[PDB]
Amino acid sequence: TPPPAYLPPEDP
Amino acid sequence: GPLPDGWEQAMTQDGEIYYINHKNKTTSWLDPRL
Repeated sequence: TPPPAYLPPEDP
Repeated sequence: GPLPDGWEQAMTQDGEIYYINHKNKTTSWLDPRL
């Protein structure tokens, strides 16, 4: 499956 | 977690600790470091 797009990274 | 290039692992609600690298320009699911 696809994960979240190419992105700067998340913590919460 | 000791990442390959040093790229971040985050907890998404889908229940995945995702690895995304700005040097890789891609979003990968599981720890690449294994």
